[PDB]
Order: sequence, then structure tokens, then C-alpha cells
Amino acid sequence: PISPIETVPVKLKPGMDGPKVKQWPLTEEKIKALVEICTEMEKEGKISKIGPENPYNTPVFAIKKKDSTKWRKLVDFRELNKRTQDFWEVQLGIPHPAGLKKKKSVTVLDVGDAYFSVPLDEDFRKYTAFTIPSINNETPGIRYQYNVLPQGWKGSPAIFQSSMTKILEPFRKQNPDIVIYQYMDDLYVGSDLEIGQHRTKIEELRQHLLRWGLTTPDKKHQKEPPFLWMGYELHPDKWTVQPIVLPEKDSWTVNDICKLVGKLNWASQIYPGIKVRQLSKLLRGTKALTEVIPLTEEAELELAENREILKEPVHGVYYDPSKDLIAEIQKQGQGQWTYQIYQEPFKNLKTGKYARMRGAHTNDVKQLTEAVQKITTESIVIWGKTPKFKLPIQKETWETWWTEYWQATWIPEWEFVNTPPLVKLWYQLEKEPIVGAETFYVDGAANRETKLGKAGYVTNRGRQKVVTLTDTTNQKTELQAIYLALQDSGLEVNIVTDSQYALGIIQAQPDQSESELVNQIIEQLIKKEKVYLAWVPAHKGIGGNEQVDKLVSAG
Amino acid sequence: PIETVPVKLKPGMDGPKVKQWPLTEEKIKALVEICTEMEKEGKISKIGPENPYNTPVFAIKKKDSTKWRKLVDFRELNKRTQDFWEVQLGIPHPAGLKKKKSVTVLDVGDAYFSVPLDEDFRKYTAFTIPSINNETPGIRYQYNVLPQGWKGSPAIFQSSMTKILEPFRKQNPDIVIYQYMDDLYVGSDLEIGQHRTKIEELRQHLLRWGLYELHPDKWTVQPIVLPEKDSWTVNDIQKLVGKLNWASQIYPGIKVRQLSKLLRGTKALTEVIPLTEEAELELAENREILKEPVHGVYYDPSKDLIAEIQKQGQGQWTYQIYQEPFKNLKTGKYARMRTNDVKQLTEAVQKITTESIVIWGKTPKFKLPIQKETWETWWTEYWQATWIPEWEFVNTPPLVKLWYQLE
DNA sequence: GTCCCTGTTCGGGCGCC
DNA sequence: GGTTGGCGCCCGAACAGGGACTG
Ligand SMILES: [Mg+2]
Repeated sequence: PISPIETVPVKLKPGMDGPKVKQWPLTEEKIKALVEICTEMEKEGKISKIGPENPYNTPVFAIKKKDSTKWRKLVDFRELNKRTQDFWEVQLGIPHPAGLKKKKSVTVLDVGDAYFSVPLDEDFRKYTAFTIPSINNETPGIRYQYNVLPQGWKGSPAIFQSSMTKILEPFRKQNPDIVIYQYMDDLYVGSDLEIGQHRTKIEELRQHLLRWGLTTPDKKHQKEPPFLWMGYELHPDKWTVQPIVLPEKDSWTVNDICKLVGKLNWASQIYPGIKVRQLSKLLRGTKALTEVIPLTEEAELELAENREILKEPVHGVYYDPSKDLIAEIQKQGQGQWTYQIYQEPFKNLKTGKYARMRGAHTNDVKQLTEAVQKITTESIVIWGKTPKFKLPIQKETWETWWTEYWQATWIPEWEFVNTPPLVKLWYQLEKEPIVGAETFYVDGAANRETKLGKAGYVTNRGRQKVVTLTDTTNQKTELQAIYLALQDSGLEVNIVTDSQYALGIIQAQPDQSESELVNQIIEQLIKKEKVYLAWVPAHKGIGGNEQVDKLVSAG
Repeated sequence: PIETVPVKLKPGMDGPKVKQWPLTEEKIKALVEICTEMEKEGKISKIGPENPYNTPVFAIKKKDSTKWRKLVDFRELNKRTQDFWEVQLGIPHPAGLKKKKSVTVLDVGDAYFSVPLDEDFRKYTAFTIPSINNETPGIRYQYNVLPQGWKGSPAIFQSSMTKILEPFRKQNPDIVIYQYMDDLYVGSDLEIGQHRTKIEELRQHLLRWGLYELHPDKWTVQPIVLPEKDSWTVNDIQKLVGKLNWASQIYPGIKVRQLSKLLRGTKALTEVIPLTEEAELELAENREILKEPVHGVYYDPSKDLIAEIQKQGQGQWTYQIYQEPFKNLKTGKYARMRTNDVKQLTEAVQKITTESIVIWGKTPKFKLPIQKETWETWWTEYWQATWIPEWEFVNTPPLVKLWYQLE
């Protein structure tokens, strides 16, 4: 029908008029196909034919859809959307299977011709004018405007989700113990009822829907585990993803790689152990998406690892709010992490990875901090509370670090888990200077003009180096001097630098940086038995940061 | 309750468009309960997408309570609402409220609803309540009455406010009251106990209309300090020359010239240095300068208040307020004995903010020593106010970590 | 102010709906 | 095979800071 519901007022952004766009040419096979569509639609009040007093027009093409060789209308409102008001989008997120509680009876049903069952505000209606092209220049094509929610207009999704809500509210009031998941025109409906009476409640929903102009076709999964919902198969006591198939390709373009990372990420929600960090590195290349990136054999390792995991049967279970939430994290490679959320051992509500590089420099205890933050916010969305954690890090290490780190950092309730590898700090800086060890006063110095710099040191035992760097900078020469000193010191060293920047990076105890130099500095650091790093005011003539500075400033 | 007063967004700005963040079941159950009622009453109306604007909401139990308090983070809208929290606002800041013995913090926002909001301004007040696991789309609301948390609210309910206390005020020429937004700050020098029961007696000069502890003159300033030692080392002197160097921008007279020449050439770090005559009598003097206040630093109510914080560790956080960098209106420590790093630091910004309101009558913008992601995952779990200070996140040098060190 | 360097945000591809 | 909205993962491009410079 047309839903008896009230239109939602719509305006164009102030000062702008409608679209005046030229209907571009289309095959006669579409032009007939569109006339067929635009005739039944006209038959059913969804579109009104308009005269020459509608100034506006926007382009309407057509394309065959999904193995039917049936054409499907489609307007390009890209301009109307530009001129349409802003909206506040109401769809905030996507329902996840694991926030689903086990109900005794389940139904899934979709709403038919949903957008076309909702009235468009009449005063806005005229801006939707489109003309279906006569096979050429020949005829002024048929003019039409839209009476319902057009496909492809900026506003239609929202206004429909909104209307959907506002239509379901009455039923929801009356059936507070019927749970209805509402995604666009998709409905999951669940109850703790015997099918018979459950089934009644459903028809009772479909009658309510029908009274509002919303047809509930029969793509209704009735008494039909597996239900197919939001991408998943739902069985009565377990859920799963509908089958994933990674493109087995010969010559990967970059965008082919983004398509591969995509399926892996989606798989990563129920297949524990999915690794993607190696493949989301091949991407680090300001790019033509067309460009063909050669498969790194390290990625090669990864993909192989994954393609293998994918052959495994996995499933999740559903949420019991009686019980607690429990997350287990796993350090599973260089800044690749994995977790599972459960309420009983080996029964996985879901899983997931973290593998983000936040910072140019980071370490394990940061990342395992980041990944716990991620899992917190995710859990709030799906279950509306935060899980208990079980982490592969010993209280020891945490406190060593919550101590040396100078920006507040935190993790909740968490039990140690000896699921090795354990998260360790790879080296530690001394807190006080190392008695009797060699003391390197380092500095470096660049030349903003020639980009030429010097880095070097001067030491208490009497030795000094100066080294010249082409195409460098002050912060790299600072970092050079500290690596130079590291290279040349025994197993225990003291380093005095005037660089607030160098001090900053290293005091944070990196074990991983996008910078090869900071990585060269890290490999050394891991090799010493003790390192003390002291700072001093540059150019203030401290002994002997002034000699290092005097030798090093030939830049 | 009748007809209303015209408002406008600062000449050129557009309404708020901020996303709603995920909320816990409890904060949501609380919220639809609260908003169901304000719907029945007609303080909030239900709206849809046609309203392009949004502001975040969560809810807090203001303390150990079952009563949940709705908090709409109007931070943005307030920032965008026309200049009249200074321009049409009449309030001078009674300089002496900070001088009182006791001050009590009074929540009174639920008294703002009495007053209609301009018909054309309602839309900016829009906010969206989430559903958990996204079982439904967001449910959208708008305001028809002065909103709690909005800065235009007390700047309107003021004439009335100035009235509501005409008696109680006259009848108490030595108890001072101040209205900063949702909260009402009233305190007197009276004894510990007859103060409590004099505030309680304002609830009645209130309740007939409708509808925690904190002692001000004891937030003691925290000094900048130098380690005294019987024996010094190269490393000890180099840290000393490092601090005083810096401090020498906050205090003009601080000299380090005699100490820097004990570092004559390339000594090893742990070598001991015999402090010389002028040496010891330069830092002896320097430690005198650090006693005296900063001279010539004055609050500009026009300008922006800036708090800045450092984690010292051991539950001790040091802070400065300041408007021109280095001219700190105040400096302090939030000492906690012996531990949630994030609860700690969120509480630190509430204690400070209050002081700011109490002393200057506005709130700082904070520069926080925490990573955005981290602050944002957890901070609403420990918030307790009705105002929210602006903030931004900082990546501090470990040096300033080291310029407020005690021992 | 100019360099850097770091941290954000913002689009844009992909995934899924 | 030319259209819309959502969330997620990535990347880089744009920014905003902060420190260090400069004659
Ligand atoms: Mg230097």
C-alpha cells in the first residue's frame, strides 16, 4: 500500500534549488526495461507522471541484478543529495549474533518493497523528477516524480529506519517480552514461547505490519534453523558465519589486497587466530589501487596460515546475562593479537584480532593495553558491560611499566594467564646512573640548508667520534649520536644527551618503530645489560655536552 | 511556565553534530526511564533524522545512590551558543567565596525545566539514546525547556534565580551564594556542624519553590623544590642544573652559572663533586627565590583558563593553572596515598575544576597526560559532576615529569 | 615564523549488512 | 555496469600541536 504513516519533513539546504541534470543515453533494452518498471510503479502510486512545469531532472540508469537478468531501476541522485538537507543518521551500529540471547523460539522475516511502502514528503516530491530516455534524441522522454522513498537518495535509509521504529513501537509496547531486532527491512524476532504461540505472535506482527502498509513476503524463515541473518547462520544453540571464500589470485593488485584483508577481518570475528598485519603492510604504499604489489613471502606465510584456519569448523554461542563476560587476549606475532570472549571455557561468544600500529614507536605493553581498550568498547556495544580479562602478562611487568611510563595508563580486573608467549619488556633503562661505566656525552647537529649534519660523542674515558650524515635532520642526528654511542660502548653505558626528543622516544621503551634508526637503537638496547639515559640543557655549556657540541657543530 | 526568550548561535556557527558513544546497559536503562518521564511531562519531544544535530548523553549516579543523573554533554553547543554567558550574564565573581571556611556543592539543574526554550532553538538541543547491540536504531529527542548542562540555561533563569534567594540572602548577609550552571555554590565560615544545618535550611527556602563536603581555604599551593644532599655527584648536579635552568623561566632571578662550572669537562656520572663555596651559596640563594610567589600574575576572565597535569607516580599528580605559559595562577598536588591510574586522573580534573569555578568562576581547558583512546574508554565511569570541562590530550616530555619531583 | 616530528582527523578502498 | 546509509579494518592526505631552530 502506502503506509498510513506521516511523512518526514524534508528541505533542501538553504539557498539551493533542485537538480537540473541531463538524462544521459541508455540502451533500448534498458529503456524498455525501465518503461516496464516505471509503468507498474505508476500503476501503484509510487511514481506520479509530471508535466513540463517541473524544471528538475536527475539521471536514471538501470542494471540487471544477481543472476536473474532482471533489470533493476536505479536513479543517480548524487546531485539531489548534495542539495538535500543534512540528516542525523539513526543507524548507529550493526547487531551482532553474540549479543543475541538464546530464545526458545526464533523467526526471521524481511519487509517487502520497504522504501516504496513509505511516503515521501509531498513538498519535496518534485525534486525527484527523472525522465526515462526515449531511445535517442527523438522523443521527449516520460517525466516522473517520486511519491515514496526513492532508492539512492541520501535521506531514504534514515527516514525508513526512523519510520520502521515508529511503526514497531506499538507492537513493542504490547509485547514487551517479544524481542525484535530491526535492521533496515530485516526482522529477527525471538521469544521464550512454544512455537505454536510464538508463531501466533508473529502473524500478529505481520498483521500489524500489514495494517501499516508493510508486506512481509515469504522469504520468512519459519521453523528453520539455520536462520540466515545479517550474514550468519543461526542454529538453536550455536551460530556461525555463512561461508567465506578468499580470492585465490595470481597477480595481486593492491585493491585486490584490500579485498583480501576485508574477508579475513570479517572471518576474524569467529575464527580465532586470523592474522592480517603482514598483509596490511604490503599496503603501505601511496598508491594506484590499480598498481600491482608483489606478494611478500612473509605475507605469503600469513595468508597460508589463514587459508588453513579457514578450513576449520567454528561457531559461536549466545549471550547469557546471568553469567559474566570473559576475554582472553593472545600475543601472536609482531603486533598481531587475538582474543576470544566467552562465558564458559571453549564456548566462544565471539573472537577477534587487534593489530593496529598506534604511534611511530610502540611496545608490547602499550599494544596489549590498546587491544584491551578495543575489546572494552566492543563489549559495551554488543553486551553493554565490560568483560573480565585474562591476560598473558604478569602483574610484575605491568607495574614495572605503569611506573616508568609518565602518561596515565590502565587495565581493569585481570587474571594472569600463562598462555605463552608472555608480554615482556625487552629491555629496561636504569633509574640511576651506572657506577664506573663509560659515560658518553653525545650530540648531533644538522644544517637546515644543506640538510647535512654531524653526530658523534665525547667520553670520560677519553675517546670521541664524529660522523657526518648526508640528507639528515637535527632529530635524526640526535638519534644517530645515541646509536653511535650505543654501538661503541661496552655492556654497560651511560649516555648524556641534550635532545628532549630523543629522550622522549627512548624513555618510553620502544620495542618497535617504523624508523629503521630507532630499530637499530633498539637492537643495541636489547644487547646491553644496563643503559642509563640522562638529559641536559643544550648549549648551556655542561661538561661536557659542550665539547661534543663543539666537535659536532661543523654543520 | 508560559512564553519564552529568544536565543541564537554565536554569529556564524552552526548547531552541534556530535556522535553518541556506546553506553552500558545500566546507563541506558536509566536513560529511557528518565526520558520516558520527561516525555509524559513535555520537557523533551521525540524527533527523527530530519533534525541534523546531535549531542552526546550518558548518565551518572552523582554519588553512592540509586538516583541516576542524566548528563547531556552540551560542551559543543555551549561553545556555539551566542556570547551571553559573559555579555548578558550579570554575575561578578564574589572574590570571597574562596575565602570562606566551608563551601557546599549544590545540584539544582532539575530547576531549569520550569522555563520554556525558544521555539527556534530547540533543534540544536537534540540527542540520541542508543540501543545495546543495536537491536533498534537510535531514538531521538529534543528540548522544549531550559536544558540542564546548557550555558544559556542559568543566563536566563537568572532574574528568577536572583529572586528565589532575595529573602534567604537578605536574612544572611554573611553567607555567599554563586550560580555556575547546573550547580549552586554556597558556603559560610560558620562552624562545621551549624553550617551543614544552615545549608539544609536553604533546601527549604528552596523546596517551597522547588525542587558533598569541600573546604576552600585549604587547597594549599604546592612549592617547587630542590633536593638537599650531604654529598653531590655529577649526575646529581646535572639534574640540579636541569631543573633550575627550566625554573629560571618561571622565576627570573634563578641563576645556575656557578653550578654549571662544577661540570668542568667530561666527568663520569657517578663521580662525586665537592661543592665549592660559590656553588653552595648559589643554590642556597636559588632555593630562596623558589620560596617567593610569582609576581604579577592576574586572572583574565575574558581569556582562557588552562589546567595542565603531570603524573608523578605513587598516586601523586601535580598541576598548574595558567593563562600565559609560565605565569601560573596556581600550582598544586593531588596526593593520593598508595590504584587505578585513570580514576585517579579523572578525579584530579574534578577537584581542580571545582577550585577553578570557586576561585575564578569558570572552568579550565585541561591538557591531559593520557592517550585519547584510553581517557575515552573509561572516564565516564568515574565522573560525578554536572559540568564537563573542555580537554585535549598531551604527549609530555619526561622532563616536566621531573621539575615537580619531591623526596 | 620555518623546520621537523608526533598525534589526530578525515576521506577512500575493501569487508559485511 | 553510474546510487544511499551503517559499522569495521587499513592507508594516506590533510591538519593541529610541541620542540628546535634563526641572524
Ligand atoms: Mg643537540
